[PDB]
Amino acid sequence: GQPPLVPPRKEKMRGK
Amino acid sequence: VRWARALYDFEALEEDELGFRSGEVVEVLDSSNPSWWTGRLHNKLGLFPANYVAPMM
Repeated sequence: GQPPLVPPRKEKMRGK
Repeated sequence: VRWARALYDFEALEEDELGFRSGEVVEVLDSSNPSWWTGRLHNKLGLFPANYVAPMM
């Protein structure tokens, strides 16, 4: 049922 | 990838994030970052989880 996790916010920067 | 459909609601929690509701269609501007894609909705720009959308193609 539950949606997946959001990835770490630090990965918004380049190079994931 | 030019267009993707939201699979889940995403709540923007940072200034650079693009929130959306499930089923909304996002214009995809960058899909090279594997974690966070850059896109547009409501003429608004932001980053959102790649895993929260399904590319339309």
